[PDB]
Amino acid sequence: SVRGANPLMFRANVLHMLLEFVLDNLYLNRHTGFSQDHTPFTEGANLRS
Amino acid sequence: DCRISFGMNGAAPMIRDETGMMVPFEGNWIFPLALWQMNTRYFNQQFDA
Amino acid sequence: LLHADTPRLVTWDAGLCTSFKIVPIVPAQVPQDVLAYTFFTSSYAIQSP
Amino acid sequence: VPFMVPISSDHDISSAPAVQYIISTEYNDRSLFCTNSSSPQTIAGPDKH
Amino acid sequence: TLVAQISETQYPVDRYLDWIPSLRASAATAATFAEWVNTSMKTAFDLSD
Repeated sequence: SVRGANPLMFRANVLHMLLEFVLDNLYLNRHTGFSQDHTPFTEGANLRS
Repeated sequence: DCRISFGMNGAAPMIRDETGMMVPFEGNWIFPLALWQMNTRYFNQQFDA
Repeated sequence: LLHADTPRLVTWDAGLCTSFKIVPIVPAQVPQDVLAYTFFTSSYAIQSP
Repeated sequence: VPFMVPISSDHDISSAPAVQYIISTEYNDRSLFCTNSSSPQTIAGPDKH
Repeated sequence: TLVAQISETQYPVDRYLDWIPSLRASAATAATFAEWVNTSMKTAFDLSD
């Protein structure tokens, strides 16, 4: 069945899933730049772009 | 934090105090310009009349 | 032995550091027979978080 | 003489301003037979069984 | 002397226009300000360098 899955394989699958969840997130957070807020919504904070 | 609440079934609409009191659209208020700027459209609509 | 593919270690992300997103399942009840549309922020094209 | 009177409703409804200029001196709504005659009850506006 | 009146600097000067609203200039903001204070002086003294 295409709509179905075998339960005894659940853990195996979930595990591998988490493994990719990690692999796919292995990056360094890069810094971009800002601009001061020209409105009064915030007290002149620096919003990242 | 000047959240406004609409009047239901005849009751008058009300805006929130600085003290945390909901008052009706009448009397003498004190608004720092900013407030209007942040909510130009909404305030214009609710208060004008 | 002479030359093994070298792994790609350094990678950068300029976007948001999140893996969860909030999604709409059932649309809002607007317009409706009780709350006048002039109440909802969405009616003023206000962008929400 | 022209009078501007509200439509009675049978369910919670938001509220909104209304500017009037003419009212009578004594009851004159005896012409009224019934409101929301087919609903279980009139919640806002003149209620008359 | 000027810039110190729109940003938070520890330069001792008499502030006479503090009643005129102003945000707390960020480096970026202050900079552009300076550029005017700059060009205005140049064009006033006929400087081109």
